[PDB]
Order: sequence, then structure tokens, then C-alpha cells
Amino acid sequence: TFDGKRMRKAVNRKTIDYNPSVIKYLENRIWQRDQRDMRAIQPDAGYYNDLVPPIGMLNNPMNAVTTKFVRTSTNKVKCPVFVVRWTPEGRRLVTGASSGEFTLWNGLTFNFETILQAHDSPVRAMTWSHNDMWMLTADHGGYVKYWQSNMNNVKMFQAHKEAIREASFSPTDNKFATCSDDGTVRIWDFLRCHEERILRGHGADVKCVDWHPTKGLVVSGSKDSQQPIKFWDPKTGQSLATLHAHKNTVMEVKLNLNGNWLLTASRDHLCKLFDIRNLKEELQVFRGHKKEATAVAWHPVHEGLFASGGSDGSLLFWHVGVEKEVGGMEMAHEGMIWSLAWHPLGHILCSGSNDHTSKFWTRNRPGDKMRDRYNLNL
Amino acid sequence: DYINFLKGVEAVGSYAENQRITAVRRVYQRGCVNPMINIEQLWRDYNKYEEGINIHLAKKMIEDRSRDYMNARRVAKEYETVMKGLDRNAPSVPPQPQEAQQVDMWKKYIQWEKSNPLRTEDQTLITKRVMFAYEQCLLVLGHHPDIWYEAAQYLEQSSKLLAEKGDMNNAKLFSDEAANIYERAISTLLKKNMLLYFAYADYEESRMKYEKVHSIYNRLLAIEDIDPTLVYIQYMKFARRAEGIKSGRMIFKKAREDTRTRHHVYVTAALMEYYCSKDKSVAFK
Amino acid sequence: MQEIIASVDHIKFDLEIAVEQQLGAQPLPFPGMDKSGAAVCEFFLKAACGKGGMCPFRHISGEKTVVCKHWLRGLCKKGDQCEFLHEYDMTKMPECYFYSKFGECSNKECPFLHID
RNA sequence: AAUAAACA
Ligand SMILES: [Zn+2]
Ligand SMILES: [Zn+2]
Ligand SMILES: [Zn+2]
Repeated sequence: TFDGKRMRKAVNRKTIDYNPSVIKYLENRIWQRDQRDMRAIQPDAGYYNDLVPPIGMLNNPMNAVTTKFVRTSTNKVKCPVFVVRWTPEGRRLVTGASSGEFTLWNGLTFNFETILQAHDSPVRAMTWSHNDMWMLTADHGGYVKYWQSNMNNVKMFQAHKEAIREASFSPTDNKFATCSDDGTVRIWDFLRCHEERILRGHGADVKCVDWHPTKGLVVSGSKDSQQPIKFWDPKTGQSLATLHAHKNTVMEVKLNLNGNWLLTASRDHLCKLFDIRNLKEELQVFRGHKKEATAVAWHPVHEGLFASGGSDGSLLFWHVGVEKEVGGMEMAHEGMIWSLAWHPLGHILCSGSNDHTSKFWTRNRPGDKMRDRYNLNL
Repeated sequence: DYINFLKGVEAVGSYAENQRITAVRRVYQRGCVNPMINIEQLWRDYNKYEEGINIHLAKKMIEDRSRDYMNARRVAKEYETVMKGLDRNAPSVPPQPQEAQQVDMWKKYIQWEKSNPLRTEDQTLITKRVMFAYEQCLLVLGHHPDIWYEAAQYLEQSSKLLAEKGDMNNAKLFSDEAANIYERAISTLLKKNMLLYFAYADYEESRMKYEKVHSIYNRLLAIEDIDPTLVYIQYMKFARRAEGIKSGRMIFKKAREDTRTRHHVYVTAALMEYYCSKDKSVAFK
Repeated sequence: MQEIIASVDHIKFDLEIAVEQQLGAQPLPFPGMDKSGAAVCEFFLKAACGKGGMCPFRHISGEKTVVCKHWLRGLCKKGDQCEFLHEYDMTKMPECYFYSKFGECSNKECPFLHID
């Protein structure tokens, strides 16, 4: 058993510390005016001082192509992790497993901090707020819990009679939307736990929900090939649009924080950009996932780039304006990637398999050789 | 014949018997992906081997790889059509009616495998199947320069296509394979055929291995009965383009001292000086 | 030193008026919360506070002699029904479990108490 | 006290 009561030896820990990078940028940005003023991080291991976080190099977003492996983070009960979030302080990392546990993993140095028995069902959804206040979760059972920053259990309520698969949140603490496997998107009142409205007319089980950061748009994705992507209108309840995008089973749908770009993972080996103000045409598609693309996460301080999971555990990195992918791990993260979550500083990325593990991914260090088993197996 | 051989290998105990079970299972799972004639019979023997050792767990192990078999069984029926028309036994003859009609059935078989019946993004699985289509065609019509040329240009195309999508160590593997298919042309079957040299010369300029190129060009010059008048034009056209004007005139020095040389290199060289080095007097002299 | 030239000690700001009588703090939702990040309500120490259970700020009780070990990392499920203290005084910690039971400790910067 | 030590 594991209860913190038996003694273990003293150990130094694998540290990915952003503090020597963030301090460096503060010293920089005084005498830096742009990125065209920045001193170059020459490729050698001696230039470990000159790293700035990705806010320092807004230009050149290939900074945050996090292919350097850090740490497999596995539990002692070996359940496959589904959702992964960082605390918006960048302090820890709550992670959802099939037995309904929230293992809070550390941030600068990763250890473990506590276990929870949160859900009676496999966890399926996890989002924080725009302030750090409230965390939203959801599961296979239909129960949605509110969580604080100290992970207090708040009043829980059966939001759905069948398995929720997402929950995203309005630009406030007032409104959010959960889609489930009954096929509906139900938009919720935050405080009253009151069922505002049901967005029917969808056809089959909808497994993702997004909310547009300003305009109040609920975007969804579907297994139903007839009604795959629906925009919605949260105050009225009417179907605003319908976008026929994918041949089967749209997995995860994410909008930028700039408010224009729709991004859509799907089981036909594709990620697609849609400008949401022009649904007639189509922006670029993203080809390179040799099996199905099951997880997608936009980069926080770089609009333009995102990481894109695979059902073969393939972990790929893209960029808007760039047709083929940038980073690459194949046969490397083993299993089926369910979710990704960047650190708030966009410098270290997480993962999560259908195998029982959940690896962590920092940026490539200067002047190392990528002979690692993820990058070049030689 | 390897299925029955592994069963013929004597193993006593329980761990060595499970070593037999592991070895026979691996060839089963590999062979039931491969398109061929009797793929319906290998799976039939696969069903009886799983049920032959454990009936209960046979219902899962057959079911877990059955969907990939149904893709393998379907494309194998698609593979029958283009292969039933081919000969696969004719000697290699340079072109002189029926021969050009055979070439069309090869160009159909090349471009159909380029059409990717096994629809996938993995260019390594795409190319090596097209490379297997190339190697079968080079047995029957190896004295044709186009089948050698469309071979390695597909590898040059697959080199820059794998250079984009992350697979960097395999990008140079097909890139040196592109020089290899060009090497097999000039060394085995087509030694006096100039065209596959220059495709192999300009491929190595595109890989920026400029020291290797002079060995390629001078290999052709050592061959006795050719016309080096064309080669000295192109071997001057390399030196000006990659190494400068003075490197070009060293080639044109070697063009004057070869008996076999005709008048066309004297036309090219004055135009190489006038159009590139912008001089009229050297072009006049 | 900012307090010789632009001193503000004689100003009663509207900000200080906003935080004495708390200036309209809403009675917090979901009565199984923690009241975390909130300081104290002066309405409870002097007299009756007015609202019970569902109140924003913290209500303290006596006879707390040991500070809370979970609370330091930022994980307080109990809140004000906690049987342990929530200050930062480094004198009311528990005895370290591995120095009291299992001989010596392991780490070099153990905050917890080491008594012999 | 509710996983402080969750180790390779
Ligand atoms: Zn009070
Ligand atoms: Zn406490
Ligand atoms: Zn101690």
C-alpha cells in the first residue's frame, strides 16, 4: 500500500525549471525591444543560460516544439488517463483516469501530490475557468462536479443520462456546455445548477463542445456523418449553422483565443482549420497522422501552433501557414493519446495514453543530439 | 514451408513449446497482411492453429486481427487484375508492336501502385511497395532508361516528402537508395547509355556532393566507344554551375585533348562564357 | 523611500472603507466550500457576525495547537471545520513521522519538528 | 489527520 508512512532515501529530482528562463526574459525585455533584437541561443549545451520562455520568442514559435522527453508519470493502480489539465498557476497537473482518480502531479519537478476518488465513472472532461477559481469536470456517468484550487468537492449533479465527453465555459463564471452520448448539447447555469436548454436535432452522440472566447458560440463535433459540426446560439437554442467537414467521428474541437480559427480532430486521420466567419470555403487541412487524430491543444502564448495527438500514440506539432508537421514522435508515445495540455507558460507539454501512462514533454535543449528513442532511434 | 519447418523443430518442455508457439504465430500475423493468391487458406490454417492450442482464447485472437485481414483480403483481389496481364518471364530487350504494348502494362502497374490502393499516409509503406513494383519491372525490361529514371525520381520525390514530415533518418536512406538505383543502371545493364549517367550526375548535384560527381562523369569518359562531345558539354555545364568559371575551363581543357570529341563542345563553351561570364572576347576566342 | 515625499498615512481611502465592513460581500454559493484565500471577518470576533455557514471570510475557533500539514501545499478540504491551525508560525508543526518513529530523517530541509 | 517519503 501507499500512504506516505514508510521511509525512502534522499533523492535529487529531474527538474524542468522555468524560473531561470523567466528571470532571463525580464532581464532581457528591458534592453530588448523586439525578437529582432534578441541574442541567439547558439546550439551548444553551454547556452543553457540564454533560454527565454516562449513569450520571449513570439517570433519563431518553433521554440515550443516539445520533443525532449522528461518523465513518464504513472500511477500504482495503472489506469489509462483521459483528461490532463494544468492548474492555471502552472503549479500542478490534475489528471483523470478510468477509475475516477485525480492524481495531482507536480510542475517544476514532477513527483505526485495527492490522489482523489472523484468520480464513480471514468473521467472524460476537465476545464478550469478564466480566473483560477473554478474547475469543471465530467465523466462517463453523467455527473459534473465543481472543483476549487485546493480541490474541494462541491455539489455534484447528474447533468446527463448518458456519458458526457466535454465541458467548456463562457468568458465568466456563469455559463458552460456539456455534450453527452444521448446526442444533445445542454448549456448549464453555473450557480443554480439549472438546466437552461437542450440543443436537440443532432442525430447521434456528440463527443466534444467548444465555446467561443467572446461571441457566445457553442461548436460541437459528432459521430453522426449527417450533422458533424454544429454551431449553436446559446441564448435562443436554435441551430445557427452546420458544417459538413469529416467522413467519420469528429473527436475534439478547439477554437483559438483570438476568436477566428476553428480546429477539428477527427477519426479520418485529419485536423482541419475553419475560419468561423466563412464556413463556405475551408482553410488548410493537416495531413500526417498515420492513424486517427484524437487529441488537439492550441498553444497558449503562440497562436498559430498546436500539438496534435494520434490514436497510434503519434504526437505531432503543426503551425498555421505550414502544411506539413514540425515535431514528431511515432511508435514513441505508446498507446492512444486522449488529451494534451500545455503548461500556462507554453514551454512544457503533457500527454496521456490509453496505455496506463502520461508522459511530460519539455522543449529541446540547445545543442543536444536527438538520439533519444522518441526522436531518432539510432 | 516455414510454417511446417518451425513445427518440425523439436522442442521439449513447456517454455520451448511456447517458444514454438510464439515463432509460428509471428509468421501467421505477418503473412495475413500480405496480398497474394491463397490468402484465404493461410487464414483458414490460422483459425485451426488458434483453436488447435486453445479454443477459448481463439475467439479473441482471430477477432483482434480480423479487420486488417479484410483490408488485406480485399486489396489482394484488387492486385489480381494488373498482375494477370503481365508476363513476368520475358528476357530484357531494348526497344526495337508487342514490346511497347508490354510497356503500357508496366506503366499501368507502376502508376496503380502510385495510386496507393492501401490508402495510407506512411510514405515508407507507399514507396517500398512502388519500389517492389520497380524491381519486378527492371527484370523484364531492364534495358529501358525510363524505368530506371522513373524509379529513382520517385525516390527523389519520396526523399523530399519524408524530409518534411519529421522522418529525417529515413529521408537519406531513400536518398542514397536513389543513387543506388542509378548505380545499378550504369554498372549492370546499361553501361553505354548516357542518359542514366546524367540523371545520376544531376541527382548528386541536387544532393550537393560535388566531389562524387566528377567520379561519375569521368567513369563515363573511360568507356571506349561513346561520343564524349555531348558529355563534355554537360561536364562543362556542371563545373560552371557548381564550381565557377575557372573550373569550367579546366573541363574545356580536357575536352580539347580528347580525340573522340566533335565540334559541339566548341559551340557550347563560347556560349557558356558569353551568357554567364558576360564576356565577348573569350566567347570570340 | 516613498513615505517621506508622497505619504498617504492620513488618507482614509475608499479602499480601506471597502474592506472594514466588507462593502457588499455576497454570501458564497455551494455550502460545502472551504472559504480559502479569505482572511477573517471582524463581525465574528467582536460580536455576532450575522450569517452562519454560508459566509465569505474565515471563522476561527480556539484550542488549535498544531498547524495543518496539508494546508501548506494548498489543499484544504476541511476549511474552518479543520481541527488544525492555519497560520505560518514555525513552532506549532507536528512531530516529523520519520524522526519520531523511524530513527533519523532523510531530507536535509525537513520543516517538521525533531524532538528527542 | 486526508498519500509528508509516490521508491528503481
Ligand atoms: Zn463571517
Ligand atoms: Zn487545514
Ligand atoms: Zn524529518
